[PDB]
Amino acid sequence: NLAPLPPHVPEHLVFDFDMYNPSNLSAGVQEAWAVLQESNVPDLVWTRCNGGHWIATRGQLIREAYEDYRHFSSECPFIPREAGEAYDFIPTSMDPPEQRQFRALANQVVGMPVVDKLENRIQELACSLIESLRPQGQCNFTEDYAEPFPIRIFMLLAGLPEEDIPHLGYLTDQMTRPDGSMTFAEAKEALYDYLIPIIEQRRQKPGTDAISIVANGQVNGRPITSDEAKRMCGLLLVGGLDTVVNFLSFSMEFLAKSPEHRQELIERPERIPAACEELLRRFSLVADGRILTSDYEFHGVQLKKGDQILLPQMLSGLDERENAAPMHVDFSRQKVSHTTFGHGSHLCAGQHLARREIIVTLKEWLTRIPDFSIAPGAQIQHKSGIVSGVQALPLVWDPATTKAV
Ligand code: HEM
Ligand SMILES: CC1(C)[C@@H]2CC[C@@]1(C)C(=O)C2
Ligand SMILES: [C-]#N
Ligand SMILES: [K+]
Ligand SMILES: [K+]
Repeated sequence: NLAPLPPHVPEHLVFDFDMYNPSNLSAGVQEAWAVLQESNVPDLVWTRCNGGHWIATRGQLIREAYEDYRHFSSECPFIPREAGEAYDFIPTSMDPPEQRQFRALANQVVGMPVVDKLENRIQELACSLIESLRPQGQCNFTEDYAEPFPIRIFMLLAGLPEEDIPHLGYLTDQMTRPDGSMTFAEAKEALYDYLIPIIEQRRQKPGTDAISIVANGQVNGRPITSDEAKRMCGLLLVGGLDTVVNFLSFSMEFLAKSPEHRQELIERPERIPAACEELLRRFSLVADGRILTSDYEFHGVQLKKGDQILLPQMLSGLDERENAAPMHVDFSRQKVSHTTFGHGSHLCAGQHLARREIIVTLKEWLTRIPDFSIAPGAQIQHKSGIVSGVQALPLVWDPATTKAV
């Protein structure tokens, strides 16, 4: 389904990649995206899919564009254009310096000191979930751990009832991996309609939860408006309900196939933070982008005002120019180069929370369930979009080889 090639785009730069359904998806989603890094593909290409847009395919270009907000604006950061135009989340839809005071507030509610404060609850929940699954000798990891672990931590931090999880999970899915069942705008509005009365309640009677803190925060010497609070809280919900969930599944899928990697971490758990970084590189999963603020020649390519450019965070660390043998998982790489949490002013506000959840998962799962595998004859399917993911991950193990703590 191909949009007519714009007059300014030369034909040798055309490469019709579909970010929502890449042709090589059966090989794994990262593998499917890595077709953009084969020798037949220029550094910067135009796809006619999804309305037509640029794709930067090398880490150097991706990093440069994320730094240059003057030319590459976050005002319209999603493909297709309809989604990007409807996108108004805070701080992501803002460029510097406007994003700054909102980002500071975001750091207050999902940043480091908050992680350090909730760390006991994070540890508690991982141990509880895993111990409950342990005697079963099987699970569907996506529904049984990857979802409830980070999502329940988020709902705890946000002071939201766990019964709202299915609905919010559906809406966030529609924004990052659309079904066709609803436009981005309709999904976004449903999320907003959920938040609107909660924000008003918590402006009236403030709590100490993330929503209360955002809704009662200060911007530019004045109170945050109910609208601004809604737009930021909406982003926090999307940010809290999708990426870590899907990332955990890619990592656990890998570990299920790699006993030697499991033992490295069990025997020398001080290597776990580096392993976290390497898995974040290899199983990177986000791809959003920017819109051109003006005509601009970038690496020899003429970009036009209003052109969209996908700058896949996923691709920087898979670029062989950034990491040798990029598809190999090597916990001992001297430098794990990646932009998995993004780059520039919008570098993920939740990255500390994400890392903690990952490192807790690695340690606590491998302690109790050191030996496990993918269920016999199970076909693991990945999905692709703004955030890529694992559809289902059936795991099996012999309970006799497990340990309670
Ligand atoms: C492995 C897990 C995660 C990954 C890979 C990831 C990735 C990213 C990326 C690539 C961006 C930048 C998007 C852009 O530049 O347009 C971003 C932004 C953001 N993320 Fe995450 N993230 C993760 C976990 C989390 C968590 C747990 C939260 C908690 C709510 C969170 C909240 C946010 C927020 C609020 C922003 C916006 C920052 C800004 O625009 O200034 N993220 N994330
Ligand atoms: C691209 C993102 C990962 C980043 C945080 C959530 C997300 C889906 C956004 O809308 C901005
Ligand atoms: C961020 N998600
Ligand atoms: K390329
Ligand atoms: K917009």
